[PDB]
Amino acid sequence: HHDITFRNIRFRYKPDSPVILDNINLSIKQGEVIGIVGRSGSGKSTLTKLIQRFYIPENGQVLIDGHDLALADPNWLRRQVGVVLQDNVLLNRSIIDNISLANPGMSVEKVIYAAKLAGAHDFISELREGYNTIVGEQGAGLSGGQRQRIAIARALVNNPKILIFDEATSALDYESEHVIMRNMHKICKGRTVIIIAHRLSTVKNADRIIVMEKGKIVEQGKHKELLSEPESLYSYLYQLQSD
Repeated sequence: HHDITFRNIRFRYKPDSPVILDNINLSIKQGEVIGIVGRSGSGKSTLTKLIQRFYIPENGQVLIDGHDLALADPNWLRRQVGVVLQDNVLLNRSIIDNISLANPGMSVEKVIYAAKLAGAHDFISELREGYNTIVGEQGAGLSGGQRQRIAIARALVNNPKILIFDEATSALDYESEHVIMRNMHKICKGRTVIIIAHRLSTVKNADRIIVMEKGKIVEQGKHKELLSEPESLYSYLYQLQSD
């Protein structure tokens, strides 16, 4: 049973504009953890935008659970997917308000549980003002890696069946990165997960890696299989990022 299916997807952003996704066919099993890699501008984030029906393909179908998103209730869709956003923790509002920024009146218990999964609860709990701390530089002045764990907590708070990690746009501090990687199996448990990976190493242990180039899936498989394919783009990108 595939939680996410693309059939012959063709997409461009505007009537005259270039084709960004070209005959995308992909079927992701429930619970699979998938890494998506490739050069800048290869269409990685575009693929994830279509999962959320932020844009509509000119050809082909996106299905979640066998449900064509053309027909699906948009409120149902918003509830199926949690996205770990970059640069979206609002400095002028509380930690709890940043985590619950979808159903304001939702329980402190649900917030704390998401924060526990995300590896944020412990540091929030040692702040003078706790969850009521104003995130920003005058309030508690959290680090980028602390804000990122808050961003994970937000994505998780409504228990999404699909979790998408947007591509990292900043390097995280050691302790945050360590806590997140130590907690990934807990974060991902029971969910279908898509990680758009800036650094290939991030997704080495994903179930499958999808390699995009110029709007096409050119390669796909486990890390070791992709390295075994002669002259693979994956091997080339790995080589480029190597010490």
